[PDB]
Amino acid sequence: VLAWNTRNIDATSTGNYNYKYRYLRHGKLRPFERDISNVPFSPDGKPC
Amino acid sequence: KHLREFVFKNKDGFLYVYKGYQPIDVVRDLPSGFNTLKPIFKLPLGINITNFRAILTAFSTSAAAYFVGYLKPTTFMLKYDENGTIT
Amino acid sequence: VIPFKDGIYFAATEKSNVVRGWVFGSTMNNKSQSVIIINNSTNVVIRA
Ligand SMILES: *[C@@H]1O[C@H](CO)[C@@H](O[C@@H]2O[C@H](CO)[C@@H](O[C@@H]3O[C@H](CO)[C@@H](O)[C@H](O)[C@@H]3O)[C@H](O)[C@H]2NC(C)=O)[C@H](O)[C@H]1NC(C)=O
Ligand SMILES: *[C@@H]1O[C@H](CO)[C@@H](O[C@@H]2O[C@H](CO)[C@@H](O[C@@H]3O[C@H](CO)[C@@H](O)[C@H](O)[C@@H]3O)[C@H](O)[C@H]2NC(C)=O)[C@H](O)[C@H]1NC(C)=O
Ligand SMILES: *[C@@H]1O[C@H](CO)[C@@H](O[C@@H]2O[C@H](CO)[C@@H](O[C@@H]3O[C@H](CO)[C@@H](O)[C@H](O)[C@@H]3O)[C@H](O)[C@H]2NC(C)=O)[C@H](O)[C@H]1NC(C)=O
Ligand SMILES: *[C@@H]1O[C@H](CO)[C@@H](O[C@@H]2O[C@H](CO)[C@@H](O[C@@H]3O[C@H](CO)[C@@H](O)[C@H](O)[C@@H]3O)[C@H](O)[C@H]2NC(C)=O)[C@H](O)[C@H]1NC(C)=O
Repeated sequence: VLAWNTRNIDATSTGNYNYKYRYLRHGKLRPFERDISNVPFSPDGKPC
Repeated sequence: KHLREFVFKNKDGFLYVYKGYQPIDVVRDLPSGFNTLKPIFKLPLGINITNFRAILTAFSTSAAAYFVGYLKPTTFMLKYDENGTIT
Repeated sequence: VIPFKDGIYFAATEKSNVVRGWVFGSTMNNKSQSVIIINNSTNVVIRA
């Protein structure tokens, strides 16, 4: 696992908001899973 | 004339595929016997599989058939012959 | 549509090569990634 700082590359003075993360899902992901779906989330599985 | 066999498993982001076949003379049933399949693919797809569909051929018209079963975490003993073939 | 249930066995009896391939996925539509595996009689082609 390798990582480095990119403050002078990716970050911007106005805020670089071109990167996203997931925080809501009906259960956790499996190892090495690319869940890249993007629909409205509902706390009890309903359409919204 | 021929029976084709495949095994599909989705594990650690990889789709595993095994293949094998034999000559047949059956019309409607599923021939009994013993045959060991070999690995052919290991695809780093990283995708979520819960369903699948078969892709058929259109004619304009003989009959054809296929079969689906399900796999389980089951313990097996395998008998290897002198040449390393499972019999 | 047939459930995958974390692993399947598939077989087919042929005299005219009717079954050519399979599609594997979740919701089985363009709202998510899925893989198409086909024997197109000249090449075996796999795409996700
Ligand atoms: C692959 O994507 C499919 C998208 O449909 C996921 O299927 C859904 O998985 C959940 C979790 O097992 C299934 O059960 C649901 O659990 C929530 C938990 O609170 C519950 O509220 C729901 O009522 C339901 O029980 C859900 O039924 C299932 N949907 C379908 C159509 O089968 C699938 O889990 C994804 N695979 C992986 C490995 O994440
Ligand atoms: C696994 O090993 C056994 C060892 O006995 C193999 O059985 C024998 O394999 C040979 C080679 O095909 C068979 O044919 C023989 O070829 C020689 C070549 O000069 C010939 O002189 C003999 O008269 C005979 O034709 C032999 O019949 C066969 N023995 C028996 C009892 O079947 C076996 O084939 C090996 N398995 C594989 C998949 O190679
Ligand atoms: C997956 O592919 C299907 C193909 O049918 C997509 O469904 C179609 O989506 C369009 C919107 O992009 C729907 O509206 C259409 O808009 C055009 C714009 O000029 C209009 O000319 C059409 O008459 C229609 O209004 C279209 O009705 C819809 N088709 C169906 C059967 O629902 C679907 O959105 C695709 N999914 C993804 C994730 O791209
Ligand atoms: C069955 O699968 C084969 C293999 O993909 C298909 O034939 C292939 O078709 C492509 C384009 O139609 C042929 O040209 C290729 O284009 C790409 C574009 O970037 C290029 O990078 C390749 O170097 C090549 O130029 C390709 O040569 C051709 N291959 C063969 C063996 O025919 C075939 O069309 C498929 N059959 C059907 C009904 O789709």
